[PDB]
Amino acid sequence: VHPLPDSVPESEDLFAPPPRMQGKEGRPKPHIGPNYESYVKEWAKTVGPNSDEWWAAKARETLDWYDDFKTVRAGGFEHGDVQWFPEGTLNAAYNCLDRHYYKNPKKTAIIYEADEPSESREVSYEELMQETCRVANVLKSYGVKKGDAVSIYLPMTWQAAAAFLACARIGAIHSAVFAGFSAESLRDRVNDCECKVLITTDEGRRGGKTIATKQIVDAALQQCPLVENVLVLRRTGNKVPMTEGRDKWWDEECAKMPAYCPCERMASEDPLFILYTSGKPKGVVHSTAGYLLGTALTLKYVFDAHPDDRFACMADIGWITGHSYIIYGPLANGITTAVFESTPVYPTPSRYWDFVDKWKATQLYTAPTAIRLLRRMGEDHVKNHDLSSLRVLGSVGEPINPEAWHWYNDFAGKNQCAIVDTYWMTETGSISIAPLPGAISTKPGSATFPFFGMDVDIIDPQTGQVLEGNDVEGVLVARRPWPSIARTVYRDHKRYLETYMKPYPGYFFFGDGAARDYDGYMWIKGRVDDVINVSGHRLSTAEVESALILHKGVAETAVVGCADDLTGQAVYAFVTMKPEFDTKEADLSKELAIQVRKVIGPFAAPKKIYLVSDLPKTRSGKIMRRVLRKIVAGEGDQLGDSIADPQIVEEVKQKVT
Repeated sequence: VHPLPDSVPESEDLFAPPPRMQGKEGRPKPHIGPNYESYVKEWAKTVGPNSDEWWAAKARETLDWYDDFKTVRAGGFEHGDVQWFPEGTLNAAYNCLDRHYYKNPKKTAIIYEADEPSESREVSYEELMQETCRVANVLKSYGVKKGDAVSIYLPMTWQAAAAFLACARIGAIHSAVFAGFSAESLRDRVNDCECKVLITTDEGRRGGKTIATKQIVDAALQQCPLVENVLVLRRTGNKVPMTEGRDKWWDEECAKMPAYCPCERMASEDPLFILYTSGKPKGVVHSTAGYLLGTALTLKYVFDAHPDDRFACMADIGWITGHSYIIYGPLANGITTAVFESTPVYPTPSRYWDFVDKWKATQLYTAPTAIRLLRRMGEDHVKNHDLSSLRVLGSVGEPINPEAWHWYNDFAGKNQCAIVDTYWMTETGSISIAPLPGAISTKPGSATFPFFGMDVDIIDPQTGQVLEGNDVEGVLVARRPWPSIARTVYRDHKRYLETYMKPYPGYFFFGDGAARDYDGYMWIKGRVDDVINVSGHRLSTAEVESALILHKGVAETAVVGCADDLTGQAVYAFVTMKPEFDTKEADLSKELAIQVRKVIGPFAAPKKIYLVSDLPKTRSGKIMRRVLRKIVAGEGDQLGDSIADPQIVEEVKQKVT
């Protein structure tokens, strides 16, 4: 097991857990706290030679079992025979519904925030359980048996959770297809899993717009010879084509069925679901006990969930984030979870914050792209909200840039929430690296430290060897299986082994580069700068960038730091001009430096300043500051990469050279 830091010393780059995460002002005392060493003390129990005791206790405390397990773990990466709690039997729907309904039937399971705010409402655990049971009985009437695949093409209405959990209740293997997918993408996933049954809607609604799901379904199913039954949810009631025999209305089928259904006794390692990635699509297969446990534990510790919290994950159930942090994680824990059907700016950019104040959301889990869009829309939509019910603000998707991080921290959090950067993928099942909000001091853009059960290291790809120490960079690997790791790729285990297990034998290969900084913090896809120290002057990329943007001809700018034998660190700037601008190029690099000095002072000049045609960006619009930083460090050849306009990196490489 790779040792973590003994301690993390204080510094002006660390954001210590704020009062709401200290059990102050009436907030729940955090599960893990109050400092780095408290996280390490508990985490050390979850990896290494004595961790079976911790995992056996956590599994028996977190989940209800029909049969106890005897063995904690077995198997490994080499052959893809990972086993957790193998002799145990349980049911995911029993753990997400039944046991809570028996304790408090009227507790809210789902906050359904409809596309039109006026149509939003609460769904009790009882109501959710009854709809799940009805749908499960409908599936059984179709002949769906334990182990059969069932495709789900559903938009973000609360019944999506019933659809998922009905498959789980009877031991079917649900395969959720994102409701924005085209007919060809839907077709390819429905064929590959060989399901005979599809659950979908007549239409979806999102951002005041209609998604024509049934129209798309009909197109795909023309090339899907095995699908015999389609269960159609009446989300909008508008006229849509229905195929006699094949297609049946959700409401009419469920009305024939009783509102209870027994739970199938599933082995820990029976498959729970297939989820296709977005070569050809691969069905990542997750089993039951270990996946369910990982999501329940991660939701509890990474977001410091307590029994009455109201968790708002603004993702989609078609992706692993929705599987894990809308449905399975929070319902396993018996709390309230949000199914959010709209966009961040429908009807207005105030939508997230009205939501948070209406339901008193205690945690929010969103994507940097939504944060960037709300920043673009301005402070008026957010600054006069209350938002104090929030304790933790989480980030998921691409690694976040400091500018979105600070906007999140300042405006959504009002500098009173812990910001939880999370790193994981469909194949890890649950969050792999993230701060525990009550214990870890944060750095903008950094995932910090591995979660319980995660033993990660950094490998030099040019040598294959583990890199020891802090301030190292390479590719991220995991030394041992964890309970929620994916067990195979559906009917293509060879692809599972070659992709994840072959490149670094003995390790799980995430596919991402990472850096471990001098404090031991993890930096997925590279370190990103926030405050840079040029000759004892603490300047932020934000300060420098907004000084540059004052030049009336400047369109976009991104600033990075790098070591410097004169000023300790130095500031390198990349600037793009607006097209209304014609002015020799060197007389511009001299004109912007003077402009930065006029605003910030003589020692705030960037050491170098590169005029480029555009900034390197991903398809989401995110500026690739981490790449710009590596290029300045001299690692343009050690970059990697699948994004927007690869000529720009070569352009940027040519200008810095």
